[PDB]
Amino acid sequence: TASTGFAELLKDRREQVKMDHAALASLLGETPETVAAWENGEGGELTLTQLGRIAHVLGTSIGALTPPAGNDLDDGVIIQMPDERPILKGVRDNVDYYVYNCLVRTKRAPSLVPLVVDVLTDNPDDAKFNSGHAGNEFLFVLEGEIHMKWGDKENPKEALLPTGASMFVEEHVPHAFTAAKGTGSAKLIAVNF
Amino acid sequence: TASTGFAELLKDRREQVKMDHAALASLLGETPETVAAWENGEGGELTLTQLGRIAHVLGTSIGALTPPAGNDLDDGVIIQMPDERPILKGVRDNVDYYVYNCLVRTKRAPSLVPLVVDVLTDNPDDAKFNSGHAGNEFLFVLEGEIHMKWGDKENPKEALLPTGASMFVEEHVPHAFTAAKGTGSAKLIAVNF
Amino acid sequence: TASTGFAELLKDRREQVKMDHAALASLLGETPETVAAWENGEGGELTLTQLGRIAHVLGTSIGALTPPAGNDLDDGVIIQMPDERPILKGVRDNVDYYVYNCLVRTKRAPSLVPLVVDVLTDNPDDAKFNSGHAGNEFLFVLEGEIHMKWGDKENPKEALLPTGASMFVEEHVPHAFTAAKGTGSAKLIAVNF
Amino acid sequence: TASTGFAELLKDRREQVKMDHAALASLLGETPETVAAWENGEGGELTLTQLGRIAHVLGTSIGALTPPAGNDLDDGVIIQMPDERPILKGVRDNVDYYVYNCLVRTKRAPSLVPLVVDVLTDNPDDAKFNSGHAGNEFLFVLEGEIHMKWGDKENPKEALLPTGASMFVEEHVPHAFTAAKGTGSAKLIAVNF
Ligand SMILES: CC[C@@H](O)P(=O)(O)O
Ligand SMILES: CC[C@@H](O)P(=O)(O)O
Ligand SMILES: CC[C@@H](O)P(=O)(O)O
Ligand SMILES: CC[C@@H](O)P(=O)(O)O
Ligand SMILES: [Fe+2]
Ligand SMILES: [Fe+2]
Ligand SMILES: [Fe+2]
Ligand SMILES: [Fe+2]
Repeated sequence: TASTGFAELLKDRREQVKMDHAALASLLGETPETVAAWENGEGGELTLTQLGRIAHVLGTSIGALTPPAGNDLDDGVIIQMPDERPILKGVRDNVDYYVYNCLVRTKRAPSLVPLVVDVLTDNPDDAKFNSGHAGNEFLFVLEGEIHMKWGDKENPKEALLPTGASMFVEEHVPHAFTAAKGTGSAKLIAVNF
Repeated sequence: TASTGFAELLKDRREQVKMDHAALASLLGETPETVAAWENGEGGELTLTQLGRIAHVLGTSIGALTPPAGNDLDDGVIIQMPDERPILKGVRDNVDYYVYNCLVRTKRAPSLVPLVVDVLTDNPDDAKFNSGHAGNEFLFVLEGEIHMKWGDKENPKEALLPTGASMFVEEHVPHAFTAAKGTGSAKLIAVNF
Repeated sequence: TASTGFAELLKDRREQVKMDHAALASLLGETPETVAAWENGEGGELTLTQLGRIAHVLGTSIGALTPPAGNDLDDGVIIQMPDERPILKGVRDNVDYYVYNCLVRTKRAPSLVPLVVDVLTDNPDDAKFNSGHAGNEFLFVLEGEIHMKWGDKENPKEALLPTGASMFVEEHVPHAFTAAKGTGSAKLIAVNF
Repeated sequence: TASTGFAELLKDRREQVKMDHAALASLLGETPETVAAWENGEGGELTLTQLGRIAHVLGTSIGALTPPAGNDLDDGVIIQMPDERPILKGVRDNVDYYVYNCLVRTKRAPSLVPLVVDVLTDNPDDAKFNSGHAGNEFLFVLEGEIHMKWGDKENPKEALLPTGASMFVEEHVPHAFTAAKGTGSAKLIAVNF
């Protein structure tokens, strides 16, 4: 819980920089009771800006004071059935470019975002890039032929990938996909980790 | 600024898990406008518990959604004059055990907590342990003789350290210090990193 | 190159601990020239055990002294065509349990090991566990029905997963797969990251 | 031990990328026995360049295949008496600029390099910079007055620090020290972490 994780972590950091309730309360313009209450799980209503200050006087970040994502696994694993996948339709330049079928995710590995992607367009000339993004990405061509584009949107490198091909795109590298010219559509599994 | 860092990071995570304002608003029981406002630096008054939920539906931590500690350096460095050091008097079992003179700290390395410590007691038999702590610690005997105790409080290892000696205590390892028997007091520099 | 990375990193560490060619040569029982030669890319023939000692006197690891995996990407990406996938047949208890079709890998993310796995057996009762392993694993059922087993081999949790289902198994968690009882075989994509 | 750590780690990586002795031996131009021997602690005489290749075919680094620095602590701590400190005399432009008295170091925190530094010169005009370096640095003025210079060697920022002052210099930031003009010499404790 936000409150408890904060309550425990706040007390940790405070002690770490050798401050008592009194000393910390003083730098924040609060009373010793207030601080003590926080360390007792009563910080729940603290605003983001307020958390910002507490973190500041303690010369650290809000992150260092809040608990980890939390656990959502069942004895080590988490499962997702095909019919419970969130479906988000991606739009680029008012066109239906992609369709994101979101696969299993877990708070134990927040950076893991697996997807089954429906590549809707089939005109390489109309390919639309993203500005690259954080985290690496593993790709597997699930169906059809994928026409891949990466690098500089103005003068990019290309590759026509057949069903079963696998790629890796490093973080920050810009990319774009479309079905092979005229083939209608294609599908690929995209795994961000 | 808490609000802006959050505003930027929220939009990052939302997009990362392929959600639009609508989709996210729905899982949270909020309106699309609200979410949009947040991504626009208006999340300042969000409570800790509320931040807890947003982090939860986005399968991540509050930390991943809040900005880093921030920068407080002057072209790479930060300086502290001897007369501006915070002074906290540590008490163990109602006795004045230590006196913490806090040295320079920086939000760029929150785990760095340097101290000039006044070891007040000089009776090894009355040594008082801490339950060990996170982070390693480098020590340098600034003055007098330090009588060091570490490990198991019931049956610990010991060492009489002269002025100029240097030690390293791994994280979680319990320790205690006092001036060499009868010598009155001693001083050591303690650096937690 | 091993030699150059080592040559550059050795000089870094040596300076870091304030040692000159003379000082380092002395602790190792070598001549100043020898050390200088190493820092000049001539360490190529140094044995593992010898590297072990150099690392030791420099109070660090061989890893800290050798260069990173290296880059093997083409402007950010690496591609693998379906016909160039390595094929390793996994055997457990003298039976053909799995068939590993290895997908694209990259020295820029060594922990990334994607696979198309052929689940050969279809008798849950004959399921064979692994002792769990380092790194998390994302799974997607490519075909048929997969009968999953994880946790304690003696009394494990189970799940019958249909085509299109996706799972996540945390690191160190033991697991086993087989095709749904009697269905012959199944295929799943396994991504270790 | 280099050999054993390598023997264990090699087997780990090999299995991780689904290769048997045969498969790995083949990519390296070795026999299955050879590889098996390595995994059995007999890799001791492998040269750096050879380790370089093994790492390469296994799409990773030598570091990932060699063991960590190792442990050198005595129940959590390591101690150094003042008379056993290594003494290195630093020279910049053929002048005796510094004198490094090396304090306790540990393979459990290789980046920790604490020093008692004798600042020999006392002419700010003759201050000599370093090109900055990896890792942050905590400083404490042990004696006299230190004249500090950091940033751009051509047009740097300055500070006259009295005994007891403490500073922090971020990694890569260039710096230089000398005793306050005419005061002869000064001493400071420098802790790289
Ligand atoms: C397959 C498309 C994904 O990689 P994107 O979210 O557009 O970067
Ligand atoms: C010198 C005293 C420190 O080691 P402490 O914060 O009491 O563990
Ligand atoms: C699908 C089987 C893999 O997860 P394994 O290499 O046996 O752990
Ligand atoms: C006190 C001198 C150190 O900061 P250096 O190793 O010369 O950068
Ligand atoms: Fe992407
Ligand atoms: Fe301590
Ligand atoms: Fe596995
Ligand atoms: Fe330095």
